[PDB]
Amino acid sequence: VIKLHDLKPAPGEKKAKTRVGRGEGSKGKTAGRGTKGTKARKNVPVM
Amino acid sequence: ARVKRALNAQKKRRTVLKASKGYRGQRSRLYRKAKEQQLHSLTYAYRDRRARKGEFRKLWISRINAAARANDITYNRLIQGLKAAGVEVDRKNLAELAVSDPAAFTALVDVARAALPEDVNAPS
Amino acid sequence: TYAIVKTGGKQYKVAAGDVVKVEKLDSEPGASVSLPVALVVDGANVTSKADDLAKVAVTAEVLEHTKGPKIRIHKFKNKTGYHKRQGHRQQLTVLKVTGI
Amino acid sequence: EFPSATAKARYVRVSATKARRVIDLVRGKSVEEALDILRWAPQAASEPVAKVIASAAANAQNNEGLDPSTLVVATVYADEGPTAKRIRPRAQGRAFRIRKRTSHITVIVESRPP
Amino acid sequence: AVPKRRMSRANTRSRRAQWKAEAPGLVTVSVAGQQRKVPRRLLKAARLGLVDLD
RNA sequence: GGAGGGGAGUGAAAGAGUACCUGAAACCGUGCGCUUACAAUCCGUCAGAGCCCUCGACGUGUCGUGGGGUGAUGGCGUGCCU
Repeated sequence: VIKLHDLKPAPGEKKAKTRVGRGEGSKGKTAGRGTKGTKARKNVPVM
Repeated sequence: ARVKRALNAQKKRRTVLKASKGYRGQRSRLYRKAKEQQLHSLTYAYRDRRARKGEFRKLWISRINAAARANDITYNRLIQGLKAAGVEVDRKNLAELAVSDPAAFTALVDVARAALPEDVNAPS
Repeated sequence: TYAIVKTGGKQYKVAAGDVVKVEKLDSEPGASVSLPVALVVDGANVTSKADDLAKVAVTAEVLEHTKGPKIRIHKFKNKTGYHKRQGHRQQLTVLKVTGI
Repeated sequence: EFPSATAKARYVRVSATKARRVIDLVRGKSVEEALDILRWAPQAASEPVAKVIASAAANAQNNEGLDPSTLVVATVYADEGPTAKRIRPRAQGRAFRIRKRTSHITVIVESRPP
Repeated sequence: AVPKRRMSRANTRSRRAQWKAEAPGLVTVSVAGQQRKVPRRLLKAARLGLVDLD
């Protein structure tokens, strides 16, 4: 008898969100932006 | 849901501060200085674990050389004679024999002298 | 009398009754093991010839399997932000020598 | 162990270090000699400490019924009490901070054999 | 000149230990019968009854 | 003198006293154990004599698959971040 606690998502259907700027272990002090520059602050337009 | 940062930080702070007991000055009281000193201490421990084998081998070599020279033989000639004779006792137990059992060290010196070639400087 | 016994790539000076920590051996506690000998010193005369050593062996009983001290490793390099925490507890066996 | 009695003066309006300077003179001495030393001590912090020591001696003599002739100042120290913050205006419009410190004085006298 | 660095605990305590008060020396005196301690500087004054003794 | 406190009480608790639930860290004391006044110390780490404490076994103190605190002395050792 399937209950409410027997419901699980499909294998690999959920993925953990990557949180940046949370220490040098995963992505720290830069959040994958490199050193300074235009791209290091806001963005660069496509056109 | 608002989350307070107390417990998560206090855990690691307690571990780091406990690991830094016995240090002098700020290095045993304040978490930041204690963490810096922890980095330095663990790096020093990692390096000294590697260097300790060489340090102890040097001490054993010194003791073996002293004991061998007490028997009128140099350390290098004694080692070459021991290697030629086939005795496989390492330097740690050689130094232990020298310190504790001088008669065994004298016998080993005799067998090393026996195993050495007649003219050590010969091109052989 | 005492002898120098090779086990686990190292040599230990032991006699009858000594307890010595040794690198892990595949033996259940309470069993018995035979180990080679690098030198025998019985009284005064010293046995050092290779074939005499091969003719003799040291029998010891395994007391228990234990673990070494906890070793903390924290690799670090300044101006880099590189850290690497790691731990290690070496496995060991406790051997009581029964005779030579 | 020895029988003993204690007294406490909390929120004494003297700084802790100044009280400690006086206190360090009467550690381990008997009650009478400590009282005379504080009486002839040339410090204004000696009056509160002498009052605490006298109160402790009276507590020992009265409530426990101990003989005052055997009393000895065993444990005595001064801690820090709440401090109030004031402001002293200074040259060129800046304002500095003035701390009005207090202290707590604890004395434990005990009866020791001659 | 301003201090370039914060003084450590050891130096601060070592120099702070020199700020202390000395215990005056007391000698006995006999006034109105009862014996009590008075500094030797005030011996004559106590004997002439010029010092208030609580 | 008061402030404050010690007895005595109320309270289940006064380690709930109108400075009052829980009472951390910084900072300041008191007591005990070790160490320190011929010594050039990123203040730690690896060896390590001595002293004190503690867990077992056997005697009267001496070792042990012991554990702790402090550590004379030797080797090594140019704080963290951008």
